[PDB]
Amino acid sequence: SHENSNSATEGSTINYTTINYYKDSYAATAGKQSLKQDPDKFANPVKDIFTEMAAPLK
Amino acid sequence: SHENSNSATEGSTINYTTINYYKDSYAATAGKQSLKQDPDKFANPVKDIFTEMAAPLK
Amino acid sequence: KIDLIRTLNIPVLTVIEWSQVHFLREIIEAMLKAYQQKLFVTHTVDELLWGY
Amino acid sequence: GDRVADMIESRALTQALPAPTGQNTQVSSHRLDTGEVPALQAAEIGASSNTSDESMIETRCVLNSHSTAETTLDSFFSRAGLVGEIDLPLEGTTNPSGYANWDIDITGYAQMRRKVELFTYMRFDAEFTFVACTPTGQVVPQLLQYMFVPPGAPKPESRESLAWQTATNPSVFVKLTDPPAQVSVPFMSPASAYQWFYDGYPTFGEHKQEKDLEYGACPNNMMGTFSVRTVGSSKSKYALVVRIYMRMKHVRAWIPRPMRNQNYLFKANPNYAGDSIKPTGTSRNAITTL
Amino acid sequence: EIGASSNTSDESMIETRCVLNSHSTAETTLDSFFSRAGLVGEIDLPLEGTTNPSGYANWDIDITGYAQMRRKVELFTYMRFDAEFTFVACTPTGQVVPQ
Amino acid sequence: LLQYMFVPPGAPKPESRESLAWQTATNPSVFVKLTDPPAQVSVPFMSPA
Amino acid sequence: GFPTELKPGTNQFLTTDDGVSAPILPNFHPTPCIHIPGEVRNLLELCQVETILEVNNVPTNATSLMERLRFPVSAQAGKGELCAVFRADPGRDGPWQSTMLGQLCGYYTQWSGSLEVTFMFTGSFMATGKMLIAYTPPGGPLPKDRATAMLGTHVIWDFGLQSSVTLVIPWISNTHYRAHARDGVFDYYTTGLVSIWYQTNYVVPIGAPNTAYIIALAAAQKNFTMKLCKDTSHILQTASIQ
Amino acid sequence: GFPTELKPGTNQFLTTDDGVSAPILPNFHPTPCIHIPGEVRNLLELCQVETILEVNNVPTNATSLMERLRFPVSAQAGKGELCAVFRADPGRDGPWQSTMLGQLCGYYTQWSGSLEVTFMFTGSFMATGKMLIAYTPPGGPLPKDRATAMLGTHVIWDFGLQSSVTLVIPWISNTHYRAHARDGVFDYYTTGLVSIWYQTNYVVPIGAPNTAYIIALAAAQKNFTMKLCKDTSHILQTASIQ
Amino acid sequence: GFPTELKPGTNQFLTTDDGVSAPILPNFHPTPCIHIPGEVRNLLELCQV
Amino acid sequence: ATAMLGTHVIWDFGLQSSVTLVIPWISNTHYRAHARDGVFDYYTTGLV
Amino acid sequence: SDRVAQLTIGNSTITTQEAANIIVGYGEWPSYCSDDDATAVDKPTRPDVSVNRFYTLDTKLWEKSSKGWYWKFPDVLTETGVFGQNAQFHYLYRSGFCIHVQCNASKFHQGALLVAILPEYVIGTVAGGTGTEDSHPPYIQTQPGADGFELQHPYVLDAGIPISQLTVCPHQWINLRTNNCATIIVPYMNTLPFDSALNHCNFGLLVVPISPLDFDQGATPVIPITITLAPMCSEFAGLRQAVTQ
Ligand SMILES: *[C@@H]1O[C@H](CO)[C@@H](O[C@@H]2O[C@H](CO)[C@@H](O[C@@H]3O[C@H](CO[C@H]4O[C@H](CO[C@H]5O[C@H](CO)[C@@H](O)[C@H](O)[C@@H]5O[C@H]5O[C@H](CO)[C@@H](O)[C@H](O)[C@@H]5O)[C@@H](O)[C@H](O[C@H]5O[C@H](CO)[C@@H](O)[C@H](O)[C@@H]5O[C@H]5O[C@H](CO)[C@@H](O)[C@H](O)[C@@H]5O)[C@@H]4O)[C@@H](O)[C@H](O[C@H]4O[C@H](CO)[C@@H](O)[C@H](O)[C@@H]4O[C@H]4O[C@H](CO)[C@@H](O)[C@H](O)[C@@H]4O[C@H]4O[C@H](CO)[C@@H](O)[C@H](O)[C@@H]4O)[C@@H]3O)[C@H](O)[C@H]2NC(C)=O)[C@H](O)[C@H]1NC(C)=O
Ligand SMILES: *[C@@H]1O[C@H](CO)[C@@H](O[C@@H]2O[C@H](CO)[C@@H](O[C@@H]3O[C@H](CO)[C@@H](O)[C@H](O[C@H]4O[C@H](CO)[C@@H](O)[C@H](O)[C@@H]4O)[C@@H]3O)[C@H](O)[C@H]2NC(C)=O)[C@H](O)[C@H]1NC(C)=O
Ligand SMILES: CCO/N=C/c1ccc(OCC[C@@H](C)CCN2CCN(c3ccnc(N)c3)C2=O)cc1
Ligand SMILES: CCO/N=C/c1ccc(OCC[C@@H](C)CCN2CCN(c3ccnc(N)c3)C2=O)cc1
Repeated sequence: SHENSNSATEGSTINYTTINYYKDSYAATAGKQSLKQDPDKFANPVKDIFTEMAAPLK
Repeated sequence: SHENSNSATEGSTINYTTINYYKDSYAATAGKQSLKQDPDKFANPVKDIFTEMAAPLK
Repeated sequence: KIDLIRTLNIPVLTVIEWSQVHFLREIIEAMLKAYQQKLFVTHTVDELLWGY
Repeated sequence: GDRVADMIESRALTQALPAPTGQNTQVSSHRLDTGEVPALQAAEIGASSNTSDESMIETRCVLNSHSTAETTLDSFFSRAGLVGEIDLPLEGTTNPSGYANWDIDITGYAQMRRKVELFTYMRFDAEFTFVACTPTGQVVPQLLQYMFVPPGAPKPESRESLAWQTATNPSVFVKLTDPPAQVSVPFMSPASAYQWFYDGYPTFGEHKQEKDLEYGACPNNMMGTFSVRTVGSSKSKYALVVRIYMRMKHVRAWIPRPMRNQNYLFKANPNYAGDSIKPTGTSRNAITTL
Repeated sequence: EIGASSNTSDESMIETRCVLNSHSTAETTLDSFFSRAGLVGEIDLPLEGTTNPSGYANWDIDITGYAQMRRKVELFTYMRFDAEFTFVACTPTGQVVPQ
Repeated sequence: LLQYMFVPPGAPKPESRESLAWQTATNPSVFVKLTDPPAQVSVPFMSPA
Repeated sequence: GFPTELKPGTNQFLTTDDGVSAPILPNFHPTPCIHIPGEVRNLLELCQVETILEVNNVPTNATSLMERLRFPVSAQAGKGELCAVFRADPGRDGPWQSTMLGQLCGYYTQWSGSLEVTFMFTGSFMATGKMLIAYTPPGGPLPKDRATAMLGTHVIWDFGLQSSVTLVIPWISNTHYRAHARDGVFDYYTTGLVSIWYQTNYVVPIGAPNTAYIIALAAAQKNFTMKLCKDTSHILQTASIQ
Repeated sequence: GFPTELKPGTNQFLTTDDGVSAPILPNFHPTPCIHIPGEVRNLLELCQVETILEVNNVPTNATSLMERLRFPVSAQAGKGELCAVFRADPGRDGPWQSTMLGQLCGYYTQWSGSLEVTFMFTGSFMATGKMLIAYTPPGGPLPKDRATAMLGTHVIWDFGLQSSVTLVIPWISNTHYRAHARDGVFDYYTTGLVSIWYQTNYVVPIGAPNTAYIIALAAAQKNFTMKLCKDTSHILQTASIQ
Repeated sequence: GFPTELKPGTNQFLTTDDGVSAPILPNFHPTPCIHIPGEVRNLLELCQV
Repeated sequence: ATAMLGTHVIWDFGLQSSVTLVIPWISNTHYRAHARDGVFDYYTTGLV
Repeated sequence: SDRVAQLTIGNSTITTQEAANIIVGYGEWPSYCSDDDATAVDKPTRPDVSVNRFYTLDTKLWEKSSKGWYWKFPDVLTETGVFGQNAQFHYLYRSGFCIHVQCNASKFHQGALLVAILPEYVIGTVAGGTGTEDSHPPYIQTQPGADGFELQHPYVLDAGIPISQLTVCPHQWINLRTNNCATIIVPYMNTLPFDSALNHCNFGLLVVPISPLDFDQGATPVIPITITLAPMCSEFAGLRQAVTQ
């Protein structure tokens, strides 16, 4: 595994399980990626995050 | 061996000897499965299991 | 073909007769019980006389 | 927060033992013994009889090394059987314009259907294989596109349609000079098992005679539509057939049931011929002869 | 009117039971939603005609020409991806020719 | 295109080209065309003795 | 050389295989990425954003297509009238085709999980009332009066300083995932009905408008999953795209 | 690239190979399984369940096909009459085609192991008698009187409170497995004959029915194995299944 | 996929090669052998009689 | 098929000749007085 | 110690003193849905007494020329008692069943029955007689209710499957020289953990006389067959208004 870092997914800490045969990383498999999701930057991107139980407009 | 658990035979303790080349477990070999059989749930599924030697209706 | 004629229902009085001679008794007695019918129906003239 | 004793007080009988070979026969001798009788069973219990060889006849020590591996479900079902045939003729009535939508129902041929109707619920992966050729048998340099249309996807309505762009559907482009296209298919049903038998109706409401067509039709079994066209704007100059073979792998089957003895007549219903109910075996003239 | 999606759950609206949800969220990632080969271009090289009659064709790479691949990738504004193109070529009747 | 199939003792012999026994629901069968190399399959020791 | 036997599946082009293919450009290092805001890791970010459900899918002409986004309430002279009713399934053709929950679900064959509907009352300040928002589970037909839709899952919604309420349609099913409910035997996978009933009235003082509009927002919960990706039902092309 | 030589067997489609093939759906996680009762791990569960052997395979018309499941006994006026006789092999066309032992053995070329036949007497309470159920090993022909079928393996069966007895046909063979016995040189693999003889009589009091019926149940023992799977002999299709 | 070059000798049927070929019957366990007298291990038993 | 809904006993005629229906103590009150016709029928015990 | 039994559940008990034995279908008792299996997110109702009762349903007379009967469960109890009220209000449903069928006769009568279960007992037709017209069975042959329905061709069980190998499924015999009743305890068998109680009928109770009834004239000619059943470990979910069908 002495390939170049050519893939368009470089920019995370963990690597992926992509098998590759050429010396270029963009020719690799798509593989399986990390199942991390962050819905709070699209669902509730408010400044001061209010909880569920309280009334939102105190 | 960094595949997903996609096969329709997940649900036992032991795995099988199935060789796989893709990242999905349902694309694997059928392999050889465990030779465990339980005939007593179809042959004699009685509540209080009577033995061979005794008369069945005491 | 518009004129509605209200009278008895002859098929459901026919199949009661079939239950009296034990010609398909428990089949017909399951029909009229779960599918409740009418002794008096109302169809058109061309239906009641030329097939319905 | 209670003072009652009714609420505070408010599991399988069989163990699967490993059995790689059939069991041995230990040495028995004669027995002249009252009280215990291994022959006289009670068949009205509804249990199969647990009388062995040794307590009926004097037997010898037989070390049974006969393997029971051929009779597992993964060795009984993992054989590719013919489950579908798709015709793409040049001129005719049935698909004259070089496309065919075959909805995936593998109960259309009576050798694969007969085996998998032994069990009620089956959960399996499958690998389909699409052996395609001219009706005379020969292979012709013709390109085909197979695509799998799930329930809800647009069915392609013509050869030069827009649904053949396969932006998200899986599709296979194979020519007939190639070996047969073989793809593996997971367990896709919403339920936990493909039930071959659904005694019930899918929809609510009153059930009249006009909508008895839904009886026995479970939506957990109908998994879509398999579509195939000859790739091109013009019409292809070859008549085609596409035979579909599937073998099942990673099989789990539940709840056995009696195997069909009358001829199959339709798909997705057990309708049988009424005047032609034939006996399940052969017959003989008298019982006291052979 | 805050502009936040509501954080009300099931449990604080109805009496619920303990459901151990083992439904995977791996089919909905971007690498499983986009890694399907969709038709993005078609190049015609006819024998006689107007459109490319002399056996060459210059197709400038714009994959917004067909509305199934274009519809999905227009959900996002900025996309960074590697691609593997595949060029399925044949006669207009469909057959393969030694060319 | 050819179909070879192996009919054990007891299986239905196919009686025509367009028969029903060619569905090979449980028999082993080989589909090879003549442009391919020769179909080669290995056969175990099958005798009862 | 090494012995190799070519098994079937050879020489095909499956459009969903995940295979290594030859690079056109040797050792090409691409442009390094910038922290661009709002990165999507998963499509279940987008199914959890509330998005305007068009309950009032009645008007169709081009000069009144903005009428679809909101449905009216008004001062009724009576007892428990039906305000609006809609199917509660994101796959069926209807109100849910405008929300992104209902159009990302157009790419997936079968979905699961509970899903939420939010109703924002856009009346005046001094106009009050109480609405009953009742989710009827499948099998139970369209309710004929307020005292039979009361039996299902329901929410009593008060008009107050917090303007909106969330009906949370729970995950009630006979099956783990359900596919898209259409007419036929695929109506086995219906989700139910959501019907909105006046519980008391819509009372106003003199000087307030006696007709107010409710905007229905809809999204999914955090136990919402989808699987078995497919192509969507609408094809957004008629001719050659020039 | 890497040197690779394509040996024969290339480009074929063997319908029994166990090979890796390409997945149509990347990272699709299926529906998780439920504990559904009665899971079959092996087909030798089903060969050990007793199942109605139709010894009386004589009547054929559709109004009397239920007559096949049971064969009569009656008060004989004599000494040792033959009640019924049948072939003792599950492969041959005859009585054994109704039992699931005899139709799962239709999928396997050759079987082995001892197998049991159970006879449930369905007469009245106060009707007694003794029957001799004799298994004659192969070679020995159909016995002509009770004193030659006595020589084989046999069971004296008394009618009592325990209603049924089990004749256990032992595994007597010259070979480890035997294939299906048919007429010809495949009759080498015959299993024998089972003949049922009155040993004393069938005595009744006045008021009891003087004709009783015996239901023959049949299964296999726990040393029953099968191998070399094949397709079954009946094809359950005549035309295109519509 | 993996790069593979097909060198000559491809697609032939040599009648003396010792190659793996596909099994027609999955997990078929044959009949276990008996001590049958007079087993030949080599043909040079028979040249010395 | 409506008396089936209450407390009931399926009694088989056998070698043990008798069965015991056990009328349980089902009441709205701790003790009940003697049920007669009128407003004293409030204390009825039921029917067998 | 096997001939005599007593089955008490709910407020209703049944005694039997000439039983055979209790068989438990597929070797396991009915149980509640674990949280590994459940997908519905509302808390189920579990009445635990008011619906776990032996409901005595109907009485079929068995003469010398009968064919056989079948009852589709649980549609025999969606018109009866608090089970029939909870199954009509609630969309989802799961339960097991303890099925007890009585048929007594004297010690001079004879004959045997095969009371057997089978899951997903779908019903075919005679296909127009000759076998060319796709006729579907009516709603009353499909789901007869508590009235039961009589088999037309019991050799093929109206489904093209032979009755000679019905004995695979959970069963036991009532032959009138030995026993008079047959208890069959059946768990909840279905793929998905809850289902609708009005559409899907999980199994059918085939009760077929194989060896026919026989008695000399002078004995009692009326030999009834009554089936009693008890939903065990039943639970419902998804409350809405009453549907009847
Ligand atoms: C018009 O015109 C028309 C024409 O005619 C008409 O019509 C009619 O009508 C009428 C009225 O309805 C009728 O009559 C009636 O009839 C009926 C019927 O009969 C029939 O049927 C039968 C049946 O059978 C069955 O069963 C048996 C046993 O029982 C068996 O064996 C069989 O097999 C069968 O079975 C089946 O079915 C079932 C059902 O349930 C089922 O389940 C199963 O599965 C199976 O399937 C029959 O049998 C009959 O037969 C007959 O005929 C023949 C010929 O071929 C012969 O062979 C025979 O033998 C017979 O005969 C006999 O019988 C009859 C009676 O039955 C007599 O009559 C004579 O004579 C001789 O003897 C038939 O087919 C019936 O039922 C009825 O009867 C009744 O009544 C009378 C008077 O009325 C009297 O006398 C009698 O006795 C009776 O009584 C009884 O019953 C009732 C009701 O049920 C009751 O309640 C009472 O109580 C009584 O009982 C008693 O006694 C007995 C003795 O008998 C005893 O056993 C007991 O125990 C008790 O003690 C009547 O008759 C007719 O039919 C018609 N027609 C024709 C031709 O048909 C009209 O009407 C006109 N119109 C005006 C207005 O008039
Ligand atoms: C035999 O007797 C029966 C009853 O004794 C009788 O049946 C009834 O006939 C009337 C008249 O035809 C039917 O009433 C009609 O029903 C239709 C369906 O809804 C309505 O649209 C009709 O409304 C019209 O009524 C006026 C004309 O009558 C118009 O002024 C008006 O604008 C409407 O157009 C009308 O009410 C009735 O439905 C039946 N009832 C049944 C149960 O069938 C039948 O007509 C008699 N036959 C003969 C030959 O006399
Ligand atoms: C390029 C893309 O290539 N794609 C190939 C491809 C192949 C197969 C495929 O889906 C296969 C589905 C089968 C495995 C199971 C079929 N089943 C389930 C039970 N069932 C029943 C149940 C009850 N009654 C009836 N009538 C039928 C039935 O028929 C999808 C895609
Ligand atoms: C022998 C050599 O084989 N060579 C093959 C080969 C294949 C592809 C290739 O380049 C592929 C480029 C695509 C990956 C991206 C195309 N893109 C980017 C965004 N974009 C947009 C954006 C905004 N408006 C419009 N209209 C279009 C667009 O169309 C080069 C070479």
